[PDB]
Amino acid sequence: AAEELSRCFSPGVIEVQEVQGKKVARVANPRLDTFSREIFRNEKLKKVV
Amino acid sequence: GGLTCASAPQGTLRILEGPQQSLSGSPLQPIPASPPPQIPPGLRPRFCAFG
Repeated sequence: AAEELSRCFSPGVIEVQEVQGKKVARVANPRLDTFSREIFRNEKLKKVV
Repeated sequence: GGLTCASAPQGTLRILEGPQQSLSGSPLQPIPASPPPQIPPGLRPRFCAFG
């Protein structure tokens, strides 16, 4: 779900690191974001961000 | 020695020339249906924010 999150934003904003075997999404650079509000179409991650 | 009326004909034949029907195949169109408009592959964003 970290990758689906990283695709609902301008691509540089959510940098998906690999802290453990699992993948964590982190907000690397908020400034690159264009307001497209494409998370709000996800219906499961509009509650997370 | 003249011409006289003879016996009435017993039947009539009417001839016409006719060809026949082929199988129904119903080949509607070369490239058929209304083919849908669609996505160019990959595309990519052609615009970025400032900063």
